[PDB]
Amino acid sequence: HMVGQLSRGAIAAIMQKGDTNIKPILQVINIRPITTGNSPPRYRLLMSDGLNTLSSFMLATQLNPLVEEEQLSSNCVCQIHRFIVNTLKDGRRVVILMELEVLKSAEAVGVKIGNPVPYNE
Ligand SMILES: CC(=O)N(Cc1ccc(-c2ccc(C(=O)O)o2)cc1)Cc1ccc(-c2cc(C(=O)O)nn2-c2ccc(Cl)c(Cl)c2)cc1
Repeated sequence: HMVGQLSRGAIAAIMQKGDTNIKPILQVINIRPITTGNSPPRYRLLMSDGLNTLSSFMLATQLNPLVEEEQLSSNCVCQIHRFIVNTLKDGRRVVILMELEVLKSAEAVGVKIGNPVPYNE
């Protein structure tokens, strides 16, 4: 029952209720660098809770080594221990991941879990 490994409903919680105390378990679907220029890279993540995906996650720069040393990569399952929500001038919310754990490596999971659908706002 693989979707049982993920915090189904956590993305709605974060976006609808603004719940910041949960420590949800999410799957990384994709990771991409953003254009930064003369400052450290920043990574944007498409994450799943098993029900929804959400594309507006960003990694705190302190966690960059996780991506660069390939421990945090597509398909891995993570627990988020600390995150902040920030809102852009245009109204979009960005979820900044400040502390997380990898609970299962990409290589140990191997696939996108379930069939999550994009969260709409
Ligand atoms: C002002 C603000 O709210 N920003 C977030 C933000 C807040 C806080 C910390 C923060 C706090 C602590 C730390 C840390 O420790 O690192 O970081 C980070 C980001 C700045 C910002 C915003 C947009 C981008 C960007 C660019 C590119 C690109 O090129 O393609 N795309 N985006 C982008 C566009 C839309 C979304 Cl929904 C997302 Cl997730 C990213 C980029 C930046």
